[PDB]
Amino acid sequence: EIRPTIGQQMETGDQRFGDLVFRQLAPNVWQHTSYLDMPGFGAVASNGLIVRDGGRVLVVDTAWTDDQTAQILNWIKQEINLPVALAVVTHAHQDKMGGMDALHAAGIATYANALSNQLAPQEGMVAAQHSLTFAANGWVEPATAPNFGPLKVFYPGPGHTSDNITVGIDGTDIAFGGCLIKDSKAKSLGNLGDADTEHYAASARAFGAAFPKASMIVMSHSAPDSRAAITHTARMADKLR
Ligand SMILES: CC1(C)S[C@H]([C@H](NC(=O)Cc2ccccc2)C(=O)O)N[C@H]1C(=O)O
Ligand SMILES: [Zn+2]
Ligand SMILES: [Zn+2]
Ligand SMILES: [Zn+2]
Repeated sequence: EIRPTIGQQMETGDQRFGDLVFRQLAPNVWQHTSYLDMPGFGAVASNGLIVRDGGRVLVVDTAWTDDQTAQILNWIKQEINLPVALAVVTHAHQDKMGGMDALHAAGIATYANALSNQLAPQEGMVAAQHSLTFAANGWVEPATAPNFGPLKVFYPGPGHTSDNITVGIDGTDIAFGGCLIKDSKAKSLGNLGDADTEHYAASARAFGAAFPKASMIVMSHSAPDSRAAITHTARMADKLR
């Protein structure tokens, strides 16, 4: 049983598969959790999503590594047995994009913010194969996100990084904030090394406004939370300015 130093612990409802944990959030939505062991520090959990859309599956975020990300694909094969149509990855850092090669080896079409693809090589990442671009109010340009089914991608503005994006799951009350959003009881906004401290608070709030009826907010390093994750993230970010 894996007990990370950072990230949510295992609760009732969690399934351990290999080195990963999966938790069903809705009839058609699961959270994938992978763990990177830091020397002298212990394991850091990171979360993404798996969405069933009819006879195909959509993924949001890799795991930390190629091998972990292959384990995700293995779980999907075992538990859902449908093909993965595409994956969207939510910015160019290892917890979100560390397993690109595994998606590509599997023949899965990958999508990221054009800016994440531009940043990837500087961040020791592989770029996605397709670039998303965004309107002045943050909504993805729909021609750049073809056949995304329920995934509604929204760029909230610079915050955790300049390239961070978010994803609402249409047809559910779930929205995913990735590393931008921390949980309602967080004491820190996490790693601010690449952050835009001036705009973070507005971006967090913009994510909230983009998906104003999402009641379950999923994020990278805690259990799904209420909308208090958004408001509390914004209040912590207010103090940065
Ligand atoms: C504090 C974090 C959980 S660290 C992670 C990310 N760092 C990495 O992917 C590199 C890495 C490699 C090996 C071990 C740890 C980290 C980043 O810099 O934003 N996201 C942060 C966050 O969500 O606040
Ligand atoms: Zn990051
Ligand atoms: Zn993170
Ligand atoms: Zn960086």
